[PDB]
Amino acid sequence: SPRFYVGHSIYKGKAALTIEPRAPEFVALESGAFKLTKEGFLLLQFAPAAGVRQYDWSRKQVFSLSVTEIGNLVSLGPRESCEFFHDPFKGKGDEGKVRKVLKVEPLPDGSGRFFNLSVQNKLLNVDESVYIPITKAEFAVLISAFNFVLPHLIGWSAFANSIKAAALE
Amino acid sequence: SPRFYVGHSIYKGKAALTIEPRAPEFVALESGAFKLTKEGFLLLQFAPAAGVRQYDWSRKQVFSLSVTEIGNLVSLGPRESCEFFHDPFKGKGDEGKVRKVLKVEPLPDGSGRFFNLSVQNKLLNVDESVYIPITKAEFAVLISAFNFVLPHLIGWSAFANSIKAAALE
Amino acid sequence: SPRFYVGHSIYKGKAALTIEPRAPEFVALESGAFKLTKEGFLLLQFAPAAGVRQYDWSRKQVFSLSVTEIGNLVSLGPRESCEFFHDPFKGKGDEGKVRKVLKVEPLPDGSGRFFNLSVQNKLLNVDESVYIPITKAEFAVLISAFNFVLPHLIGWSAFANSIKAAALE
Amino acid sequence: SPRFYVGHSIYKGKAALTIEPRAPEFVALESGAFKLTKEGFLLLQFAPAAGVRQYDWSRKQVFSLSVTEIGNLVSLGPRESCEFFHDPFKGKGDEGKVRKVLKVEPLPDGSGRFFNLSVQNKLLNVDESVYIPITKAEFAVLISAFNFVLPHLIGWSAFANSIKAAALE
Repeated sequence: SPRFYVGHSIYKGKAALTIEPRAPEFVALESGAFKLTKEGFLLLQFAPAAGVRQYDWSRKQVFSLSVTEIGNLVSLGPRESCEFFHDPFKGKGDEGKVRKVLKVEPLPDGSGRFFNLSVQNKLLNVDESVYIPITKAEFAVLISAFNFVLPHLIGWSAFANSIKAAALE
Repeated sequence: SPRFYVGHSIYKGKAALTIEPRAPEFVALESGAFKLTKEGFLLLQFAPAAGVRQYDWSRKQVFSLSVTEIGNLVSLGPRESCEFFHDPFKGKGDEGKVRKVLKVEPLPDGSGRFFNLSVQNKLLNVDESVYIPITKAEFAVLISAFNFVLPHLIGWSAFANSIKAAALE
Repeated sequence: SPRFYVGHSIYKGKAALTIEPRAPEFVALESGAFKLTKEGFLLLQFAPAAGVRQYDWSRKQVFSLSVTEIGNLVSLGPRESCEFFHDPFKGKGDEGKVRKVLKVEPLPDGSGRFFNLSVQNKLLNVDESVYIPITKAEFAVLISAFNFVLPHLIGWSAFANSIKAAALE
Repeated sequence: SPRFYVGHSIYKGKAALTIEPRAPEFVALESGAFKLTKEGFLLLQFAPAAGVRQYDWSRKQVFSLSVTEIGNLVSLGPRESCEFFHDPFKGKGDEGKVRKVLKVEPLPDGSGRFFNLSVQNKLLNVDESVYIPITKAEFAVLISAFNFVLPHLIGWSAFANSIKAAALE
């Protein structure tokens, strides 16, 4: 059960993006079965360029892509955009004070996708926005990886790789 | 061989849907080999809304989606519908008294799919029908999960993950 | 390393088809590494109907679908057909005496595929031909299963599931 | 942790191509976690025909296909080409002296793809170029295998097959 850091990164002129999977959460039932209590998701980290081959991760902005949001990305038409809005303090007394918006847009010549994360603190009059262009080839890698990971994020791999053993017992 | 509860759920205004995979069944042969005697399937559970963030699972209706039916869903055209009819007491002396019909339809503006389960007891003059709208993004998650699970439901994962070991022995 | 019989079957009015995967073959090298010496394939068995819910497997005809042939099937256009020709005694002194031809054709109304296996013994003036219609939904199940199995048939799953362990050692 | 040689080969009249996966590289951290330090890739080896059913592997040329390049291949449109340029001695004092170019083109009648590797040593006035035609069916096998392997090359399979165990511990 060793930890594996396997972020997938895209490095561009003005920004970098790293994408890391996060496992679903389970709880143990009295019977000893486990129940999925939280879906997995993907953590996106965006950082602005800060120097030659260097990005300022101290100023990174993050966004947690849910299973449904991954579904949006893997089904985008060639001229379709999607936009996701998250309040990181929903529930908590800081609700409504910060909005994170991830937008994904087609590049105007068909050559790929434009990702934008904007993190907006209205009371503080600050919008921190990071853009990164993603080629069609890079986006295809994401589609493949996203389709791969979805069954794991919803816990179905746990079901899948359990068939071979349970069938014997 | 611990049990894993990993239902995938979609919660909407008037209804909820949870989808749970079910493993194929095997029997042990004299030689010690195992033979697949029943394909796996997906169990769909639909429940009508019953209160704030609450659904009446005591009034749930269920439908067992076969491998072939999953195949229908993963191959639907954008304007195509499919409809499945099941008699839950086929064979048994209650045959013909109850019909369950699952219909899947395109939403009229291209924004996703409409699922409907209708469970009809004619002798009792009752039709219990639950509808739930599924966005294009949510349906894409299902397509990915369904394509993932199909090889497991037909027992081919058992073949797949056996290659690495048998090859040695 | 127990044996698993996991044929996937399609049963129709006049014929049945069962499809069984077969593993690649390896040899052990002096160093202890293994080398893939034969790709895996799929074994198709066709049988004509012989009675109520019964097929005459004693008169079955078989065809071994190679990796490349699977590739043809998973890339067929909607109006495209493919046809494969095999001599089961190529090399052997019976070469040229028996031809097996598998043809896969679109159904004229878009509703699926028509599979035909014809096994022809010219010296004996016999053509034994079995046809089976496959719905779009059933064909979609095959496409999913075929795309799943291809990496296993070429031995890449062996590479894939070895990463997690070798990385530690 | 036995080594597996599982190159996938295509043998044609004038040339052969073999494609072998290569695992990502990890390093062990003090905590005992592992960190991915180099993505996996695919090694392509091209050899010109040298005799009946024989190819001159002593004159082979090789090209390392990155994850992003695999992404290009799996997203090619039917009339689209892609071309990759590599300097094998980038950094090293031999930088700029040798260029390897892999080009992938549609065949003019829609029947598949033309792969070309050209390895050019300008100071030596030599261009060694190997071409191999790939049918639509053979290319489909590659697309399936490439989509399969991508999540392993980026280390996400390591994440995937770790969920089942970590969840318990």
